[PDB]
Amino acid sequence: QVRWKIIESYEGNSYTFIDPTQLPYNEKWEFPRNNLQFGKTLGAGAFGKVVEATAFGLGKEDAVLKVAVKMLKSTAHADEKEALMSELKIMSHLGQHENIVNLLGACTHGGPVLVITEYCCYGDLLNFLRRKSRVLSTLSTRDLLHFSSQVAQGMAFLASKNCIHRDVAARNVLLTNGHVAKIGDFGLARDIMNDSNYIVKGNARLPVKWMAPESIFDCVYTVQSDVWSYGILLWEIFSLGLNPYPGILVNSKFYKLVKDGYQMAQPAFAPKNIYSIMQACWALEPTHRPTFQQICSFLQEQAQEDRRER
Ligand SMILES: C[C@@H]1CN(c2ccc(Nc3ncc4c(=O)c(C(N)=O)cn(-c5ccc6c(c5)CCC6)c4n3)cc2)C[C@H](C)N1
Repeated sequence: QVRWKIIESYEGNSYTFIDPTQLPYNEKWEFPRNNLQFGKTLGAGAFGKVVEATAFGLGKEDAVLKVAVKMLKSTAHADEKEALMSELKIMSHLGQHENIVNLLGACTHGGPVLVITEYCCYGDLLNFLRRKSRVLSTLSTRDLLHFSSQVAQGMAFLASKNCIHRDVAARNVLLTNGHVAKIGDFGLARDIMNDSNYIVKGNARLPVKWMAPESIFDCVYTVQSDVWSYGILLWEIFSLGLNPYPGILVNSKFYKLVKDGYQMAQPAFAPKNIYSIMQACWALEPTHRPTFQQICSFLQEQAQEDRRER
């Protein structure tokens, strides 16, 4: 699966007392549907879509601002409504963080369910990288480090809530004001069917090139498997957005390689220290992978060194 999920953790640092899917919606998020003016469709998958809108009088400051609004398509049935509400329930439970696309409100009465989140004006990180890659201001190591750290903090936050992401990738990072990176559960805005990076596995479509071997082979999904995917994301960032495993098709030979410990070569713009993060993320043994907090800490050191020399 490609949506966010809360898991149970024992004798970990964080404890799951409740499953947010249960104990339904808190009507404190409720926002007047009529105070939404819809704009362009930002993206859409099989069951739902995300559209840009202006919201009037939203929040404590009740400002007028651009927001993103998620909603179902016509093809959506009961199963689809539940999953949307379930996504709403998780975002309301997680709480806020600077590097997550935050819940601003919802319309669950008087019409179709709408979920209102912060609008990220610059779009996805992968496109941004590929555009910067072919310009003639040009990106510097400090920018690439900042993206890396901001995503790492978002993921360290999720990990602290026993929440797994399951689709970490540059296509799934958004850039908002100041080009700050944010992550979120973007499935419904993702046209998975028409993105060839999602490979058909019988009944599912999975981002095979981003997935830890245990996720691919055992269908295991943990914070540690998210750490592997974050390493692939790092490789994307410091290659300025090449497709992972360049040239290498996804077929039985691909699986044997990753199984057997194959790892991508150092990207053009990764310092050796950043490549060492990638390698640590791609440890075959999941418990030998760093935590997101350890990654944050180490990236913090790389940023100060850059700030000292540069
Ligand atoms: C096609 C066009 C899309 N253009 C663009 C896309 C997204 C956003 N801004 C934004 N702001 C908040 C959210 C959410 O809150 C949210 C959610 N909560 O699920 C989901 N998306 C979202 C929408 C579409 C797509 C994705 C994510 C990934 C695949 C395509 C958001 N997008 C701004 C510009 C960038 C341009 C270069 N090319």
